[PDB]
Amino acid sequence: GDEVGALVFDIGSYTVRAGYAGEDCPKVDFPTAIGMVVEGPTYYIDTNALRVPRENMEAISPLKNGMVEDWDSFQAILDHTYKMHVKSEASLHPVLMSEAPWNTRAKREKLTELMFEHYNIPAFFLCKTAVLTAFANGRSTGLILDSGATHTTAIPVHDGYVLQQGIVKSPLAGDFITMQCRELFQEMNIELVPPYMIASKEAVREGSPANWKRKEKLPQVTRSWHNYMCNCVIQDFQASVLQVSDSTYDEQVAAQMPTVHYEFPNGYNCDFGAERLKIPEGLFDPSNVKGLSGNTMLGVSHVVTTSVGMCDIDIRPGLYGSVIVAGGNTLIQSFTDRLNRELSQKTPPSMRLKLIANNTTVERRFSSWIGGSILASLGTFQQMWISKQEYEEGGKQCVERKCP
Amino acid sequence: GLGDVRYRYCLTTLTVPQRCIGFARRRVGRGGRVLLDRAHSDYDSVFHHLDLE
Amino acid sequence: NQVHQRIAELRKAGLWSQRRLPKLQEAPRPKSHWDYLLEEMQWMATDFA
Amino acid sequence: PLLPSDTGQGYRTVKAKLGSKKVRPWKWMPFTNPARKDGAMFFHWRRAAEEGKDYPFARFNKTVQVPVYSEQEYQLYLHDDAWTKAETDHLFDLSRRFDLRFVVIHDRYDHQQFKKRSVEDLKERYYHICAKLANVRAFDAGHERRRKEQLERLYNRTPEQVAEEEYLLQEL
Repeated sequence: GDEVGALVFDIGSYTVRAGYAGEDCPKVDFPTAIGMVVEGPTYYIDTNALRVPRENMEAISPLKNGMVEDWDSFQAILDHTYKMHVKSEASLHPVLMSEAPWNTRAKREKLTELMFEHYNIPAFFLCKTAVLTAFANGRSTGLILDSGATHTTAIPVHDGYVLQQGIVKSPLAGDFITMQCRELFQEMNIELVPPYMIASKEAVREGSPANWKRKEKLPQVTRSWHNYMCNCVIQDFQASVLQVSDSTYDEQVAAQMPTVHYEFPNGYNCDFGAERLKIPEGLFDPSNVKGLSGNTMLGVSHVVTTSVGMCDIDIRPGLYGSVIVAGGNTLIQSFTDRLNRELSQKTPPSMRLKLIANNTTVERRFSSWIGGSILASLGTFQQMWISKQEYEEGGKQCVERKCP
Repeated sequence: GLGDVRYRYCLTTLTVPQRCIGFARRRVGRGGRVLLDRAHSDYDSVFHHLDLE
Repeated sequence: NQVHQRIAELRKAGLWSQRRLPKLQEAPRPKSHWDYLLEEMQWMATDFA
Repeated sequence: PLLPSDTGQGYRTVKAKLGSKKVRPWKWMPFTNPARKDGAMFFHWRRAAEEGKDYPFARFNKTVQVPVYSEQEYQLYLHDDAWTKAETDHLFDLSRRFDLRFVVIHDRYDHQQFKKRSVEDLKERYYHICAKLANVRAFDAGHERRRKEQLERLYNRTPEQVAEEEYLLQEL
């Protein structure tokens, strides 16, 4: 048994993942956010507490640009994980976690201290998420693209080592897609009737007025919580509508799709047309965004060009040998096909190009967790453990000595 | 000509259910178990010619 | 004519301003676990897939 | 494009051969790894009898190798001229930890605090230092720099221009 009962944890821009080491899939997952009812206090985690309506929730995301925000929230979420799902004493079990490209050494030391002292963990380890994902593809030198719910970032790797320079913190993400859905609703004027406030969704046709019943037993919620559950609804709608034009966008070309009959919580159900393809084309170039002259963002092909150019010459062929996807917002249809088309166009044929063939939701999102479990499985890695005895000896300061 | 050191595959048939197996190579697995990995190449659908036409 | 024009162009360029990359020279280097780590990583990852 | 796995059963035809053959037991026994100097005690599903055997898998302790100087080499044999003792030390430490991946070293070498130096600048400086140490105790930066600037020029060669260059070359 060259594997000990270790547990790998994966937290992304969109949701939170974890599972045993060496397994096919993370055991569980749940929303990144937590609902707060100020009065220890009332914490709402997982769907039964968060999405199910209550009174006065102020949902809070303890994450920001891949940074630790509410340490108490992280501790509470770890405890929630443990009890509600794992029901085990990891103090008896080695654990490890990924890390951001930019996580502060101060917060890494803080979490290392907290883990070892409170959680009584027997061993720990850290490494960057993109490195885990690259492992997942069995790769040593490549370019990682992740459209997590927060950003749309690109980070190259070499010999299993990230290029610190290659970080691109593009804003566009599922947040941007939610903004696109909102501007769509505005231009065609549909409000947001959340499901929770609908007792019965009565029969209604396309264009029909929203017909529904409310359940009187509905204590009022906060704008934060209500807006975020509406955002979940919007993301569901996007998924129901996800697609991108495979070529230079045209309004009527996109309209040629049969308007998809999408239904809403009220029971209303209209049919949506070219807008779902007008929107995404901006993702490939923000300049062309009608109405919003986004220029600060780099178009998809523009991101490719920036990332490639900023590297050095010798390995750029190596990076071009690999191209990878990741993130909650990577659900988009026409994602990889149009990506590669834009490559073949803007990317010169001078250097051979090669992508990574993985599109299932499982791979497309949890490749990072897969890589983490992959590393945990390896028999040689055990010399790279981090014994709690060493931490007891040298404080949390051992991280700098042992982690560059 | 592509030059992949590890992706060297070859044709063969099996002992009991003898038939053209397609480009395949043996490989070790967990628990010290060998496993035959049958590839999927330009001639994947036409893996029966025989006699080197 | 093709020979003359090609020669003129490809010399005025390739004298010192076209392709003609002799090579990067070589030097020795020892080795450590990392070869073994990456070998094991690739092998087991393909196994898992 | 799947993979068959070994099958031992096949059919209910193996009544015997087991009663005479005991299943050697396995235990979730503790153990220590030599590669961990602190000797962290971990566990294996060993077959009971295979207890106490040295950690068989920790024999890969091969690492990079870098020299050292104390008080005179930096001034007598490896006598520096452009670097600080601190800069030489930092270079050699990054080498030891990074096991001679000069691109890695440079991209993770402080260019601001220490003298700003290209990757090849560090390469040539180390070449001087190590060669001096070797010969006293008993590698082509310029040509490679020329070749690399040539490489990047050709790479930047605008794609249409590259197209006509290749069209000529093939036309030959």
